[PDB]
Amino acid sequence: EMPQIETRVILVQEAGKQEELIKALKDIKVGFVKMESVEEFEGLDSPEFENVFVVTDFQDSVFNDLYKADCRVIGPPVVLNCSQKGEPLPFSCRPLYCTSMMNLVLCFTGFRKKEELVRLVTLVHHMGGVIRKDFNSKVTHLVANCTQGEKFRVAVSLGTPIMKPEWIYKAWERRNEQDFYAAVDDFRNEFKVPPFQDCILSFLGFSDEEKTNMEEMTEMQGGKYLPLGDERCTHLVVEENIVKDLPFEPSKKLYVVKQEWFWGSIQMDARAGETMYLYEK
Repeated sequence: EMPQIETRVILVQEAGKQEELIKALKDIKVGFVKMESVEEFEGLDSPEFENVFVVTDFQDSVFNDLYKADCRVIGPPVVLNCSQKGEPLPFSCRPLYCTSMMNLVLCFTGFRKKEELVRLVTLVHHMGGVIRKDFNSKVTHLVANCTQGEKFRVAVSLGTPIMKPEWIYKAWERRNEQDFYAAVDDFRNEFKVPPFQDCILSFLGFSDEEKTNMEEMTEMQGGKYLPLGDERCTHLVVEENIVKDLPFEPSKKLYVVKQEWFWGSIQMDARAGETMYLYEK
């Protein structure tokens, strides 16, 4: 314990009414008080306690209120969960609604709009994950991301989960779910980046059955495919064998891979490092 004083929960507005809650505070020997108005705030400064305010929903008005006062805020879920798992109040620099994303470490690549980033960044925080400027080992459960990228490239080579922004929002929706944690395999799965995102493909040296099976798969691994030779292709795959050589010519930034890169990427469940399959001879 670093604050040298007994902790006390304030139940803010309609939180006061929520029942299972009180029973939980009582359940974990923590004293509460209630508060309906932001004027009542003044008389809550008490030498006897450090105050933790429970808010029912960020953001009621009262939320950006308490924030502005720099005080310690939390969501109902954080509490019940302490009574359920027989815990003590957790601490963090920031408001904490629940605990879905305790204690992952996230990282972002390919975001061009500030507003949205922040929104994500807040949500994680509430949940409450942390973020890292720089991609390293400590990065948990997560690169939140849009497909081309230098840390994406890395994250691939490490086998650390790459996630769609939707992961977060769809996780924040389950904020009031009891034993819900957002790194669980299945939920992670629904929301990872599909091996072929922002990918458009074409095939060479293949059976109209083999091929038309691949096409089927590509659209299914989140990719899109196009009739050969289009300029809007990202990569193009070959039978490195059967093709002793080639019919068309590419653009600089189009890819010319070997058969394996395709299944590699799928057995991997993540886009794969192209440099390794680049075509020669």
